[PDB]
Amino acid sequence: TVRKNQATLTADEKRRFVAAVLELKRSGRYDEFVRTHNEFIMSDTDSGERTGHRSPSFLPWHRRFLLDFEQALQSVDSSVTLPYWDWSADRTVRASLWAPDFLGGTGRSTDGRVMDGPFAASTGNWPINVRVDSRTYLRRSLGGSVAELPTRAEVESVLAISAYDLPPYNSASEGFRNHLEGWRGVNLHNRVHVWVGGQMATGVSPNDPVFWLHHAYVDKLWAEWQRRHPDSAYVPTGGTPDVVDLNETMKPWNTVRPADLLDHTAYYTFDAL
Amino acid sequence: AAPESFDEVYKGRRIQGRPAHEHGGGYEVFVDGVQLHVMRNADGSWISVVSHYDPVPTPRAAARAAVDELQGAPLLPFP
Ligand SMILES: [Cu+]
Ligand SMILES: [Cu+]
Ligand SMILES: [Cu+]
Repeated sequence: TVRKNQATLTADEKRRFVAAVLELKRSGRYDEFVRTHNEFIMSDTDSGERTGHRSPSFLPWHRRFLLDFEQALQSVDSSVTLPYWDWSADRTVRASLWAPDFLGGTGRSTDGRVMDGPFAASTGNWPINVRVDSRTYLRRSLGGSVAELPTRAEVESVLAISAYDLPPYNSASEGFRNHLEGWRGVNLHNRVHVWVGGQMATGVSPNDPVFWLHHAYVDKLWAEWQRRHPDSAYVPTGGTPDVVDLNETMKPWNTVRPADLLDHTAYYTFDAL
Repeated sequence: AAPESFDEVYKGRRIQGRPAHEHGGGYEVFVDGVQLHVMRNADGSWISVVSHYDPVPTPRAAARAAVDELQGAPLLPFP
């Protein structure tokens, strides 16, 4: 129930994490997470209903999605928790994240195919099934489509924004949520997707297990923001068309509200916050 | 007020756009005759399902970005 920085995992932790992810893939459960995510990324729109993305609920929706995934991992190996990837610190292809004992590295230049680590197509253990094209292998181009990951300075500038979110509660908004998501400003979360490349740059981005570590760190930064701004909280707080208000339930679960997800400590803590 | 239609061969592939599981979709894009999911952001930029975190100014730019992403691969029809 402690989420740790990936860079600190022990050998046994890396091994049990990899094995639990590979077993969810084998059993077919993994791909339904990919499919769920792609349906929301394709349906959430700036002028209409928006729940998982480009909206205030981006943060509690991904918090609950990651909890669903972590619980599924724990059903395979109850010792496993989601690690997080602090991409402001671990910002090169030589980060141990990308070593063959963890997520494997970048893809080759010819077709972007990942050639090492447990998720390489050659293993036979990571078919890409839920996809938008004929390619069935994990792809990445670390640092190919954008030169640099966000820096700590840039992260700090976003953490300093006091308002959680602002009308019109979409990709055009000012405030914390949209600057963290990245549609405005220096760009944190979106730019990391673009920096990894391959399936992480697409609507079927959970095909890459780094998805979970990226979102675990985005989730950490929300928790950091709450600490800096104890007088700020989720908005909107009632009656907003197309947007999940604080006490409204969210799809697909329908049984949980942003209000139920504001305090992460009800589900996990961090190694250091 | 939708962008104009277009039709060209980009890096050997035919890309088309026209004004018209997912959303509304007031504009359609195709790569070699397969529909590509695209979306318009509030600021007027566009993205597609194969480049969803990387806004480009126009639907033709999104189609070209998809051809770049696909590296020759056929597109599968969306949902
Ligand atoms: Cu997402
Ligand atoms: Cu979309
Ligand atoms: Cu994301």
